[PDB]
Amino acid sequence: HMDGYYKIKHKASGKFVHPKGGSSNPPNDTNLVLHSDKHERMLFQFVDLGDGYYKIKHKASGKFVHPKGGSSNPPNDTNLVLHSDKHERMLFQFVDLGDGYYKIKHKASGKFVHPKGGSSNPPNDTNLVLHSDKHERMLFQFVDL
Ligand SMILES: CC(=O)N[C@@H]1[C@@H](O)[C@@H](O)[C@@H](CO)O[C@@H]1O
Ligand SMILES: CC(=O)N[C@@H]1[C@@H](O)[C@@H](O)[C@@H](CO)O[C@@H]1O
Ligand SMILES: CC(=O)N[C@@H]1[C@@H](O)[C@@H](O)[C@@H](CO)O[C@@H]1O
Repeated sequence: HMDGYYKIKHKASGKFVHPKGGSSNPPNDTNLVLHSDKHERMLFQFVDLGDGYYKIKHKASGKFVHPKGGSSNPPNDTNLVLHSDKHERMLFQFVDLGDGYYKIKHKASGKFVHPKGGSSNPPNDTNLVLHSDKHERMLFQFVDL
Protein backbone atom coordinates (compact mmCIF):
# COMPACT_ATOMS: atom_id res chain seq x y z
CA HIS A 1 0.00 0.00 0.00
CA MET A 2 2.66 1.99 -1.35
CA ASP A 3 4.72 2.56 1.87
CA GLY A 4 8.55 1.92 1.75
CA TYR A 5 10.87 1.66 -1.24
CA TYR A 6 9.95 0.15 -4.64
CA LYS A 7 11.37 -0.80 -8.02
CA ILE A 8 9.04 0.12 -10.84
CA LYS A 9 9.17 -2.78 -13.33
CA HIS A 10 7.87 -2.72 -16.95
CA LYS A 11 5.76 -5.88 -17.30
CA ALA A 12 6.55 -6.73 -20.85
CA SER A 13 10.31 -6.36 -20.73
CA GLY A 14 11.21 -6.71 -17.09
CA LYS A 15 13.24 -3.49 -17.25
CA PHE A 16 13.01 -0.89 -14.47
CA VAL A 17 12.49 2.86 -14.24
CA HIS A 18 15.72 4.80 -13.78
CA PRO A 19 16.93 8.42 -14.03
CA LYS A 20 19.00 8.59 -17.21
CA GLY A 21 22.56 8.06 -16.10
CA GLY A 22 21.51 6.39 -12.90
CA SER A 23 22.78 9.09 -10.56
CA SER A 24 22.02 9.79 -6.97
CA ASN A 25 21.79 13.52 -7.72
CA PRO A 26 20.38 14.11 -11.20
CA PRO A 27 19.63 17.77 -12.03
CA ASN A 28 16.14 19.02 -12.73
CA ASP A 29 14.68 17.82 -16.06
CA THR A 30 16.73 14.70 -16.18
CA ASN A 31 14.87 12.13 -18.32
CA LEU A 32 13.39 8.92 -16.89
CA VAL A 33 14.27 5.82 -18.82
CA LEU A 34 14.00 2.04 -18.69
CA HIS A 35 17.09 -0.03 -17.87
CA SER A 36 17.75 -3.64 -16.76
CA ASP A 37 20.07 -2.79 -13.89
CA LYS A 38 19.13 -2.83 -10.17
CA HIS A 39 20.70 -0.58 -7.61
CA GLU A 40 19.75 1.95 -4.98
CA ARG A 41 19.45 4.77 -7.58
CA MET A 42 16.44 3.10 -9.20
CA LEU A 43 14.32 3.00 -6.02
CA PHE A 44 11.18 5.13 -5.64
CA GLN A 45 8.77 6.08 -2.89
CA PHE A 46 5.09 6.84 -3.45
CA VAL A 47 3.69 9.71 -1.45
CA ASP A 48 -0.03 9.30 -0.90
CA LEU A 49 -1.89 12.62 -0.93
CA GLY A 50 -5.24 10.97 -0.39
CA ASP A 51 -8.01 9.72 -2.67
CA GLY A 52 -5.66 7.53 -4.68
CA TYR A 53 -3.34 10.33 -5.95
CA TYR A 54 0.33 10.06 -5.50
CA LYS A 55 3.59 11.93 -5.93
CA ILE A 56 6.29 9.55 -7.32
CA LYS A 57 9.59 10.32 -5.57
CA HIS A 58 13.05 9.20 -6.56
CA LYS A 59 14.64 7.91 -3.33
CA ALA A 60 18.20 8.94 -3.95
CA SER A 61 17.54 12.54 -5.04
CA GLY A 62 14.12 13.30 -3.60
CA LYS A 63 12.95 14.70 -6.93
CA PHE A 64 9.57 13.81 -8.41
CA VAL A 65 8.26 12.43 -11.62
CA HIS A 66 6.90 15.19 -14.00
CA PRO A 67 5.86 15.56 -17.50
CA LYS A 68 8.53 17.66 -19.17
CA GLY A 69 7.16 21.23 -19.16
CA GLY A 70 4.57 20.49 -16.47
CA SER A 71 1.45 20.92 -18.61
CA SER A 72 -2.02 19.89 -17.62
CA ASN A 73 -2.36 18.36 -21.05
CA PRO A 74 1.00 17.32 -22.41
CA PRO A 75 0.99 15.94 -25.97
CA ASN A 76 1.51 12.30 -26.74
CA ASP A 77 5.13 11.25 -26.35
CA THR A 78 5.96 13.95 -23.83
CA ASN A 79 9.07 12.86 -21.87
CA LEU A 80 8.84 12.12 -18.22
CA VAL A 81 11.59 13.76 -16.15
CA LEU A 82 12.61 14.30 -12.58
CA HIS A 83 12.05 17.76 -11.03
CA SER A 84 11.97 19.17 -7.54
CA ASP A 85 8.79 21.24 -8.03
CA LYS A 86 5.45 20.17 -6.66
CA HIS A 87 2.02 21.04 -8.17
CA GLU A 88 -1.12 19.32 -9.49
CA ARG A 89 0.47 18.33 -12.79
CA MET A 90 2.95 15.96 -11.15
CA LEU A 91 0.28 13.78 -9.52
CA PHE A 92 -0.44 10.22 -10.62
CA GLN A 93 -3.04 7.49 -10.15
CA PHE A 94 -2.32 3.72 -10.14
CA VAL A 95 -4.94 1.60 -11.78
CA ASP A 96 -4.77 -2.14 -10.94
CA LEU A 97 -5.93 -4.34 -13.84
CA GLY A 98 -6.90 -6.84 -11.17
CA ASP A 99 -3.82 -9.04 -10.71
CA GLY A 100 -1.23 -6.58 -9.36
CA TYR A 101 -0.15 -5.06 -12.69
CA TYR A 102 -0.91 -1.37 -13.05
CA LYS A 103 -1.39 1.44 -15.48
CA ILE A 104 0.27 4.58 -14.21
CA LYS A 105 -2.05 7.47 -15.10
CA HIS A 106 -1.21 11.19 -15.07
CA LYS A 107 -4.02 12.85 -13.05
CA ALA A 108 -4.21 16.14 -14.95
CA SER A 109 -4.29 14.72 -18.52
CA GLY A 110 -5.40 11.11 -18.06
CA LYS A 111 -2.49 9.93 -20.19
CA PHE A 112 -0.41 6.88 -19.17
CA VAL A 113 3.27 6.12 -18.69
CA HIS A 114 4.74 4.21 -21.68
CA PRO A 115 8.19 3.33 -23.01
CA LYS A 116 8.68 5.65 -26.00
CA GLY A 117 7.72 3.54 -28.99
CA GLY A 118 5.62 1.11 -26.93
CA SER A 119 7.91 -1.92 -27.39
CA SER A 120 7.66 -5.19 -25.50
CA ASN A 121 11.48 -4.91 -25.37
CA PRO A 122 12.59 -1.33 -25.22
CA PRO A 123 16.43 -0.97 -25.40
CA ASN A 124 18.18 0.12 -22.28
CA ASP A 125 17.96 3.92 -21.89
CA THR A 126 14.68 4.20 -23.79
CA ASN A 127 12.82 7.25 -22.55
CA LEU A 128 9.57 6.96 -20.64
CA VAL A 129 6.79 9.16 -21.97
CA LEU A 130 3.10 9.96 -21.58
CA HIS A 131 0.70 8.54 -24.12
CA SER A 132 -3.02 8.05 -24.32
CA ASP A 133 -2.98 4.47 -25.66
CA LYS A 134 -3.68 1.41 -23.53
CA HIS A 135 -2.10 -2.01 -24.26
CA GLU A 136 -0.03 -4.61 -22.49
CA ARG A 137 3.26 -2.74 -23.01
CA MET A 138 2.20 0.09 -20.67
CA LEU A 139 1.67 -2.13 -17.63
CA PHE A 140 3.97 -1.95 -14.64
CA GLN A 141 4.61 -3.84 -11.44
CA PHE A 142 5.67 -2.34 -8.13
CA VAL A 143 8.33 -4.57 -6.59
CA ASP A 144 8.91 -3.84 -2.98
CA LEU A 145 12.57 -3.71 -2.00
C1 LIG B 1 27.21 1.68 -13.85
C2 LIG B 1 25.84 2.39 -13.66
O1 LIG B 1 25.40 2.85 -12.60
N1 LIG B 1 25.17 2.54 -14.82
C3 LIG B 1 23.90 3.21 -14.88
C4 LIG B 1 22.78 2.13 -15.09
O2 LIG B 1 22.70 1.22 -13.97
C5 LIG B 1 21.43 2.78 -15.27
O3 LIG B 1 21.06 3.52 -14.05
C6 LIG B 1 21.53 3.75 -16.41
C7 LIG B 1 20.26 4.52 -16.68
O4 LIG B 1 20.39 5.44 -17.78
O5 LIG B 1 22.54 4.73 -16.17
C8 LIG B 1 23.84 4.21 -16.08
O6 LIG B 1 24.31 3.57 -17.25
C1 LIG C 1 4.73 24.74 -15.89
C2 LIG C 1 5.67 25.48 -14.93
O1 LIG C 1 5.36 26.59 -14.65
N1 LIG C 1 6.84 24.99 -14.39
C3 LIG C 1 7.21 23.57 -14.66
C4 LIG C 1 7.94 22.87 -13.51
O2 LIG C 1 7.15 23.04 -12.35
C5 LIG C 1 8.08 21.41 -13.83
O3 LIG C 1 6.81 20.77 -13.96
C6 LIG C 1 8.92 21.31 -15.07
C7 LIG C 1 9.03 19.88 -15.56
O4 LIG C 1 9.84 19.85 -16.76
O5 LIG C 1 8.29 22.02 -16.17
C8 LIG C 1 8.00 23.42 -15.93
O6 LIG C 1 9.26 24.04 -15.91
C1 LIG D 1 1.54 1.44 -33.14
C2 LIG D 1 2.33 1.57 -31.86
O1 LIG D 1 3.33 0.94 -31.74
N1 LIG D 1 1.88 2.47 -31.01
C3 LIG D 1 2.66 2.83 -29.75
C4 LIG D 1 1.74 3.53 -28.80
O2 LIG D 1 0.68 2.69 -28.40
C5 LIG D 1 2.53 4.05 -27.61
O3 LIG D 1 2.92 2.89 -26.80
C6 LIG D 1 3.67 4.89 -28.07
C7 LIG D 1 4.49 5.40 -26.87
O4 LIG D 1 5.52 6.18 -27.40
O5 LIG D 1 4.53 4.18 -28.95
C8 LIG D 1 3.88 3.71 -30.13
O6 LIG D 1 3.54 4.89 -30.91
